Amino acid sequence: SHIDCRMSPWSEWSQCDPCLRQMFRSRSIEVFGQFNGKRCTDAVGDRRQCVPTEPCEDAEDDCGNDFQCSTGRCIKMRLRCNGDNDCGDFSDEDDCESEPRPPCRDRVVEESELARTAGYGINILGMDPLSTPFDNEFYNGLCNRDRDGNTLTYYRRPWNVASLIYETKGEKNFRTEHYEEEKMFLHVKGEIHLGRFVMRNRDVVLTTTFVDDIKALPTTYEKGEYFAFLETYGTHYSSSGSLGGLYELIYVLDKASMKRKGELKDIKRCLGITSENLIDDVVSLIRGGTRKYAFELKEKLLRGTVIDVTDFVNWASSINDAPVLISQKLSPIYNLVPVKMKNAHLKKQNLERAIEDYINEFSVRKCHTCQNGGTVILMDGKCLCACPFKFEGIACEIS
Amino acid sequence: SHIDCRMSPWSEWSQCDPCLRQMFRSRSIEVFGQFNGKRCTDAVGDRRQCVPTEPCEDAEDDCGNDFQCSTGRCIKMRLRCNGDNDCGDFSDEDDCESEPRPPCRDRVVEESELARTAGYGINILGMDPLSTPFDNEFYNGLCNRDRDGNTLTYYRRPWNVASLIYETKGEKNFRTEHYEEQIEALFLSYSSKKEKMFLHVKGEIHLGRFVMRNRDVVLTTTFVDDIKALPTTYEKGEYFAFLETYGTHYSSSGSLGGLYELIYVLDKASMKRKGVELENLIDDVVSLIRGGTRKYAFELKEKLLRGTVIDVTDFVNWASSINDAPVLISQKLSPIYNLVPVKMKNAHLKKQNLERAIEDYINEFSVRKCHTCQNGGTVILMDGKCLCACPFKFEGIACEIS
Amino acid sequence: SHIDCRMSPWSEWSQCDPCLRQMFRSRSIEVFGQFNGKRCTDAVGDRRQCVPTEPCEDAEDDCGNDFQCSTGRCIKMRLRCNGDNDCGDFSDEDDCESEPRPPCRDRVVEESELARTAGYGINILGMDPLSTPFDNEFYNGLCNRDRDGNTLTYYRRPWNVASLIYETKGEKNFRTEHYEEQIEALFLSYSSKKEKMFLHVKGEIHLGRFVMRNRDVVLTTTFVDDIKALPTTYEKGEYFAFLETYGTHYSSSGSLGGLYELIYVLDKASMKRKGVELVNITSENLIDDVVSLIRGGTRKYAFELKEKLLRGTVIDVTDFVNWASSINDAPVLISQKLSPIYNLVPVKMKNAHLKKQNLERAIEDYINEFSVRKCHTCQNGGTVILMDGKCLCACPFKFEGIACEIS
Ligand SMILES: *[C@@H]1O[C@H](CO)[C@@H](O[C@@H]2O[C@H](CO)[C@@H](O)[C@H](O)[C@@H]2NC(C)=O)[C@H](O)[C@H]1NC(C)=O
Ligand SMILES: *[C@@H]1O[C@H](CO)[C@@H](O[C@@H]2O[C@H](CO)[C@@H](O)[C@H](O)[C@H]2NC(C)=O)[C@H](O)[C@H]1NC(C)=O
Repeated sequence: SHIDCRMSPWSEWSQCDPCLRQMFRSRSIEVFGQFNGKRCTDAVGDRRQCVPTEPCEDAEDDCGNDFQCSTGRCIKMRLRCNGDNDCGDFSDEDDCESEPRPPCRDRVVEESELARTAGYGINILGMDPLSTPFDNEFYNGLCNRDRDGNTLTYYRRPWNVASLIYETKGEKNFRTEHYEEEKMFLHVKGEIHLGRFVMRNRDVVLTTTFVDDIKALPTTYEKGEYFAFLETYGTHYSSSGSLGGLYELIYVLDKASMKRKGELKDIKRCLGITSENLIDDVVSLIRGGTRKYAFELKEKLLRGTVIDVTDFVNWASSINDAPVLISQKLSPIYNLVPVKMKNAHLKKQNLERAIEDYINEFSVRKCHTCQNGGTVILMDGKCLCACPFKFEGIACEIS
Repeated sequence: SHIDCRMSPWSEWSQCDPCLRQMFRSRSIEVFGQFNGKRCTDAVGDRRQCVPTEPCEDAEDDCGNDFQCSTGRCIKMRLRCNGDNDCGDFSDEDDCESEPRPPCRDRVVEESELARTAGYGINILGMDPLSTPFDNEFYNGLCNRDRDGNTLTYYRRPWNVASLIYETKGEKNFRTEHYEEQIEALFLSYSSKKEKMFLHVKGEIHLGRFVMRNRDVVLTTTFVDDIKALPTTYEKGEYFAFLETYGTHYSSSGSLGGLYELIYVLDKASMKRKGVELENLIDDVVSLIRGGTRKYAFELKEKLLRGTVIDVTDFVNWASSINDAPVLISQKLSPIYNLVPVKMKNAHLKKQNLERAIEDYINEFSVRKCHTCQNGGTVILMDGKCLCACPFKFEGIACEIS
Repeated sequence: SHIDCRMSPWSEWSQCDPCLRQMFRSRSIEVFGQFNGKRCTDAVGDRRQCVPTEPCEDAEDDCGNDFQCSTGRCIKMRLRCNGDNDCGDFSDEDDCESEPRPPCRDRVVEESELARTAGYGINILGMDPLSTPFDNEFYNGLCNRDRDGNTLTYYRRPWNVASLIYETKGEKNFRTEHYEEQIEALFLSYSSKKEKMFLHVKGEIHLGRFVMRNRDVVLTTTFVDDIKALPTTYEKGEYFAFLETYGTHYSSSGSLGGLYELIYVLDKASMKRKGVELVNITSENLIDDVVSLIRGGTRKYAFELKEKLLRGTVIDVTDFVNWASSINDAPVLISQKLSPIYNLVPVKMKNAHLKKQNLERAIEDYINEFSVRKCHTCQNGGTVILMDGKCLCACPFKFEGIACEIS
């Protein structure tokens, strides 16, 4: 049967760490859950506030030659009269003596909907409550810019974006492969690429929240607190990626079932069925584009219309409204630790430890194998099995 | 099992290099892991803040006979009050009290987006195009111009662009091959039926061709500042970070345009044999379109995935929109290190190190150090892991089965 | 195996060029990287800053009684005060404040774009046209008006272009060939059906020829400056970069025009084959291959015609005329007479002859150094092609692969 959560008490309770004023704790989680059994919900480490064991050492260094930005994110003093909110709170612009001289002194340029989102954090297991640690609204007082050819609108390239390239690149693929001696496969893939981005490797400007949480992390391997940070910002960020939207469909039969369910010439005529049912529940995936267009696309195609070229074009236009990531290269978020931060490298190593422990703990091997065979899966808080090869039950108990 | 990725140890720390106030370590990627081995997402470089051993030998230097802007670029005095932005800045222009004589002296002339974006940086891995290292708003106080041609409008050619012709070409190739064979006959007897058709359609539009000046080039202030920040001692991770920020090459010339292609292939067979001694089907269709605006490109993508003969109006609409959204349909690569300016501190040493960094980057991300495909499929170095693909029935994460 | 490309060792460093503050190295391309080896993208030459070992022998010269502009060009005094910009940045005209006299007395004259672009630079490697090295905005104080001919608009012929004649020509050339056979017959026996068709169509339009002036020719300031900024010693990479930015030749004459072309070929064969050794075979193969090309003219008409051309559709002459008329707006250099770019290196310049010779030699080495000759042979005698930094061959038959290694 399903297995309920199994847990341990906190195995440790720390000293009242000097700058933190907390007695942190560590516990363990023994079994999240299995076969849809009751997930665990407790934190893998508690903590307690406490009067600190010693005076805090932060003694924070002022910006000095840099502008004394209200949030402490020191900036080139020239950026006080930026007119550009290089400080976190316009205190640059407010401390300018009403001497506006914005970047793109004469030119007209906008801010990209996408570049604000560029440099997505990613939990390799999930997704992050704050999409980016990058503050993609810094410009260092430049106005590098790219043109959307679809509108001739210029957008500023925010300083963390080392490259931005809008590019129409449509791809579509349709494949069928079928043997009997017996199998059938049908595949459809549709990629609407929209643009490349690349993130700067150096001098990145982060959100004040992120550097505050880096100050909140101790130089100790505060494993549970490091995990709490990591779930705030993911295991990696994306340093390059392709944005836009995609859809994907497959239809798969036995070769004998293909000939009965079939005429392949009618299937092609639907590409370029009304008497059949089993053609209806094809696999379908849509990502990006405004949900209305994806819904009506599904409602037509699952009812087995021919391919509505106009609905596909309308969804592609909707991708301009609701773009999504198509592919990325990831880099671990510890690379974002500012090199001048106190104990920066130590915190970076403790982050690498946290990452490795994250992988080690949430590997599916924490749960049992299925009661007969097939695939074991981990859902968040509980494992399960799936066995589509004519097996059944929450553990594939039946075949 | 598959083999997960693996990495070397870290190097020792470098010395604490002056001015940059850091020490560094290096860590080669031993294996990416074929067979869907666990990815190596992790950084090859490490760096730590350090108090330097000795005073900073300043990277900054004087510009005597040249106006030193607020950006670090020093320009000939003739370019002050030139009316053009010659520094990525207006420190050359905001000072100006009088006689802002523009070098295009009372003639109408536009910017060209072809010129502004010309010279794209390129990562040789995947040929991914990148922002141009050149500053294409600098005109050296000249007024070289040519016509956009299809419209009778002149645009000003930026100093970094030595040529930019606007030749209209249209090309289109259409090829079809079809084969059917039947053979009938140890004593051996045959019944076999084979059917193959190959249909290949590709068409090209050329918008123009640029060529880059390569001596006296003027580069973005960010790019030269990043070269200043680059360490002299070949800290490989920092050089790889630079190469990924800017790519390893720039297009020193290329054609802008737009492209589309369509392939249809079918093989169908019924093979049998008997003898005396003492069905499979594959179809695939792929349509690719590059450049032009979304609407027309994707409408053609639909109308080309259909076998319907396209309306020439749609083709011409896409062709026109290619002027709005061209693609670098071809380029000639030049190594990015040639853009490293002479007359800069350790510039030649940095060039040496950049060449070594490009070598190591190509090697360190070589698929060559991934295990073979089982059935000889094309081995793919994806992000941090290796795999292979096979066209034949042999299939799976290494084509292990069939 | 693939064969990774290979390069020479660096040459020795040159001496420091006393005026150029620089020293240089050369590096031959030993092997291009056949069979999709490593690409040899690395630079053929390298240069290093040097504090010079001796004083510069200055590159400036005294033009004497000639006006010496803000740019290095020197011009005869009468060209001052022309109203025409006879030098860089009107410096010949900013030298003038009173009694301006345009040689186009009492009239306005159009600037011809075809004259402005005439004298295209050319690189022999793909015959790509580069920009004209000529300064076609120099009239030398003349007002030679010519008609556009396709239009009555009169334009002032610039001094460099000795002739621009709208010697209009139009051509259409058409050929079709059709061949068909049916043949019916240890030993081998076969019966066959065979059909061959070829169709070839090209049309040319000529808008006119330019002839560049043999003598007294005035060049752009950047061109002459780039000849000044040249090592005087032979320095493979520095002259190669010059030829790469200007081309090894210029059109001393050329015809502007437009061109379209359509090729259609069909080959169809049917074979039946039976063999006996001291088998029965049936085969059908069809090959159908169509290519359509248009060059010049405005995109709208060029592409509309080219699509209507590619289809079996009969072209309405009105659209063909609209394209041929738009060729007046966007011509293409359909032909040229090539002169070596070093013939533009002006006599009466410091080391002029030596730089001529050095460019001659650099062009020699450039032809040689990027010669496909040193690629490996094709395995099936297909055409070896030098790509950017890698070399291969292609073959049209069933023998196929990156070197046609299989069939
Ligand atoms: C040699 O092979 C021929 C095919 O490869 C074969 O022709 C076939 O004959 C069938 C009747 O026996 C007929 O139904 C089928 O259409 C077919 N025809 C063609 C054009 O392929 C010949 O009969 C065979 N020769 C002998 C002597 O058996
Ligand atoms: C030359 O071009 C004209 C214009 O396209 C063609 O004129 C057509 O002539 C046919 C009869 O030959 C008529 O049926 C059409 O109505 C005409 N069209 C127009 C617009 O007038 C003419 O046919 C062409 N001739 C040749 C030999 O190609």
